[PDB]
Amino acid sequence: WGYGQDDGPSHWHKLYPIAQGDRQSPINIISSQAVYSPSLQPLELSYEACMSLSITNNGHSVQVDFNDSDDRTVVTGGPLEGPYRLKQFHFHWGKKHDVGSEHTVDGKSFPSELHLVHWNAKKYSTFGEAASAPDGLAVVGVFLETGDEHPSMNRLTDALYMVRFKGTKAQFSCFNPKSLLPASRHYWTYPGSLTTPPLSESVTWIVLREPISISERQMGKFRSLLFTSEDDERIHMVNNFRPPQPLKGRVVKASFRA
Ligand SMILES: NS(=O)(=O)c1ccc(NC(=O)CN2CCN(C(c3ccccc3)c3ccccc3)CC2)cc1
Ligand SMILES: [Zn+2]
Repeated sequence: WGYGQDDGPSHWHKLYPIAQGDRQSPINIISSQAVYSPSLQPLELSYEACMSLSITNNGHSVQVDFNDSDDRTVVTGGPLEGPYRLKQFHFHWGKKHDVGSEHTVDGKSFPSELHLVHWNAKKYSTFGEAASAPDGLAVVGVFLETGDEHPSMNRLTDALYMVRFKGTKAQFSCFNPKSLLPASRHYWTYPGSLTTPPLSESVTWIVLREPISISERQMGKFRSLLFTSEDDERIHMVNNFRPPQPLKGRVVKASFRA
């Protein structure tokens, strides 16, 4: 599978029938319809500075992996009943500045969306195991818009060169993902799924209300990455996102009032 004209999202269901399930992600968030839920606890992202291991071009996105042997880098509170350890983060972006995010807000996309993937290691033995349970995963999504240069993003920006080709990876020590968070912890949350195959409906989504900003140059580096391996005909990794899926009666909650 992929994001090409033949193996793109509109055809994934042929391999993964859950692609057409009742809690697929992403979705279009209709702000006026989200339910303000003050009963939710505060969302807390307690991330340590040196838990990162590597950066990898897996052919679908560029992903930074973390050491999840313990819970020093977890997301807690909000709709979650316990701590979920950070496993990795990656991005989705477009060819043009007007698209790229997976979730949309009132029909609007951002040039990119960041995904912080966590799993319930407290009750499940492996990430793979948790990825199949309704309460197994928690992904925090952060929208990215272009504007002023993001200081910390340079660390990642300057590393993209080494992984321009599919299947390449490199050591990536001491990157604190907290540096990629906005100053607000307001969010929308709803029960969903992974946005790429196997598309398992095991994700409690937490989409931050406030986006972070990166310069057009930093955004451009992401577009310099390739879907293709070192030998293949260069095909730039762009538009690696899945369109909004049917809500199907799901309730979207908000930690704030619009
Ligand atoms: N954009 S998103 O929604 O934030 C997203 C986040 C992570 C992913 N993918 C992974 O982190 C890679 N996982 C996928 C699940 N894999 C499981 C699995 C496969 C099929 C059904 C359920 C779980 C797996 C388990 C054991 C062996 C191999 C794979 C492990 C590797 C895809 C999308
Ligand atoms: Zn993702």
